[PDB]
Amino acid sequence: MNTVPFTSAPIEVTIGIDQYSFNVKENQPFHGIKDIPIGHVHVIHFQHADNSSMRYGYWFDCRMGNFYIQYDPKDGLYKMMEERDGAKFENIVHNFKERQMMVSYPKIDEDDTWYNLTEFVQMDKIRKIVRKDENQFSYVDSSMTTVQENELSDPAHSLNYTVINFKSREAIRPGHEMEDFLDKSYYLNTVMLQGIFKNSSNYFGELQFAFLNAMFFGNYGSSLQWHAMIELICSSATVPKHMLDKLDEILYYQIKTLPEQYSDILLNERVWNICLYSSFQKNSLHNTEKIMENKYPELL
Amino acid sequence: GAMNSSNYAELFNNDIKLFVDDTNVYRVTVHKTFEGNVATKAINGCIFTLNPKTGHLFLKIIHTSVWAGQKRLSQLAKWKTAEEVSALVRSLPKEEQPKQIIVTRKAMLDPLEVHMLDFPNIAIRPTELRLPFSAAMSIDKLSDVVMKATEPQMVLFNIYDDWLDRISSYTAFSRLTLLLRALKTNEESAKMILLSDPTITIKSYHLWPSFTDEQWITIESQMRDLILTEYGRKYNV
Ligand SMILES: NCCNC(=O)CC1CCCCC1
Ligand SMILES: NCCNC(=O)CC1CCCCC1
Repeated sequence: MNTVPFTSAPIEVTIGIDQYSFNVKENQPFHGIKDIPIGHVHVIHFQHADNSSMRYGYWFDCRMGNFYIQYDPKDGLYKMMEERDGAKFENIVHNFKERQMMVSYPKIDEDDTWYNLTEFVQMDKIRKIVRKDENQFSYVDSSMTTVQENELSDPAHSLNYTVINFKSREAIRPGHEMEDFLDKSYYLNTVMLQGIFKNSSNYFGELQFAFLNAMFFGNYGSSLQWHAMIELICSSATVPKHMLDKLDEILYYQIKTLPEQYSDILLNERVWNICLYSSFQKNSLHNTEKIMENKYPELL
Repeated sequence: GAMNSSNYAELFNNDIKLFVDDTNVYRVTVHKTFEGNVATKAINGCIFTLNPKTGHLFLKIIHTSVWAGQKRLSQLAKWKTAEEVSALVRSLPKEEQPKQIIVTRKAMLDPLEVHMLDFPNIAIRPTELRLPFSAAMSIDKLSDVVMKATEPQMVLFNIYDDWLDRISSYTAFSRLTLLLRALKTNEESAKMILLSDPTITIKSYHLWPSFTDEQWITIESQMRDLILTEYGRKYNV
């Protein structure tokens, strides 16, 4: 099980690791997180106690390198770095673990919440959405805009999600205007799945990554992407049955994990009412409709 | 954005624009079935596409055969309209193509937008004006060409006749909308007003009677009276 050590904690900060969160006081003796589940991507994220503006964090996979956190007093943030000296890293971590200066990642919840939220998410696909090729880990924060947001301004700091636009030539075959607008199956299956994503696993990976960036950083462009990718499936009359069943599971965990007090800003009333009650797939999302109706009957 | 009373003079500037009205595209007669159920029979319809500056009317006649074997006709009518408007635009030389198309109903926006994706520089706009273009089928010569059509057909008219020789397009549009509002509120009375005097005729190449300027003031006053009366007869006032 792997470890992300911290050099120190010079400023008071709430640190979150996946769905978990904990508070660290200013100059508290804290040297990181141990017992992290190999086999998943992970996210380590930060909200400073002084300035709740900018939630920020790092997506990483401990199989790809030895990563640690160090506060930078010039840029004012906790930065992820890679240690290339493996013997140095092990020695620092063993000495740190021996002194119980690290908090422990929980054992595994019964619901398998993180696995279910990240089932299709791969580091290699994150790194093509978040382009910083010199690092093995990816920085995201609350303010980063998406490529599609920028077409409607710094390209290096953008989220390169796949552009989905229902009133676009890519979405609408000349001569099939009514057909393709009212039934998006062409756009889902030929354009996006066969053409761009190659398979449904990559589609679901981007959908899950967008949701997690929306939830953990309040990233508005990521919320737009998550809803667009849901709406494209629900608005298609022809969807592989395995995809519908898997989508229902994906969304159920996302809705189950979403804080109840963030629903107003992170859930789009129009998309969800269309998807659950009006769309072609209105009857195909049984688990998602049930948790939505028990948890957020107001939105509906 | 939306077109309303504030930006109303924009209609008569030198940017080419078209109104599109799709209320009479899908029309039916109702008949009880032998079993006592209700059944509709479609009748010929039309798209009303109007340049408000010049009076040019592109009347696309919708023949009932376009509905044969089709489902959800009110929803198909929206996309058929948009298909025919897009086809019209593509048929016009570039310098005659509109910069804006204003739809009279909010349900035409998405179908027209999707059909006009190839024309990103043509703006598709709603309006908050409640324009009386549905009454176009109360104009006898327009109703006649629609009901006699045996096949899809486009017919070109000038809905202002020769008025623009003597009045501005703002005034001509105001006259047209007054006439059509009257025909819509009480068609029989409006038609009595327009034809009571048998010495005033409709030229073969015109839609409306050949009124002198003075007679148009009398006519327009009689139409206003009709509208106000009906609005009393309606609300009891
Ligand atoms: N999610 C709130 C805390 N949930 C825990 O089970 C304890 C935290 C977990 C991360 C490590 C520090 C203690
Ligand atoms: N536009 C859809 C069809 N509606 C009409 O054509 C109006 C008629 C007028 C009274 C007879 C039944 C309806």
